[PDB]
Amino acid sequence: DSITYRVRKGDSLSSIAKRHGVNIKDVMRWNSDTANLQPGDKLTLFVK
Repeated sequence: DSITYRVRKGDSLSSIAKRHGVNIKDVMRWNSDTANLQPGDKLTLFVK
């Protein structure tokens, strides 16, 4: 399945991964433009 998390202010990419025990690096592995990490944007957490 694909995880979708909305990055809110105070939310960090790596910190968000911790919420699902995932590897945000893998997130940066499938995504090449993480510039969409804005306060209110969703993010792919294919990370396991």
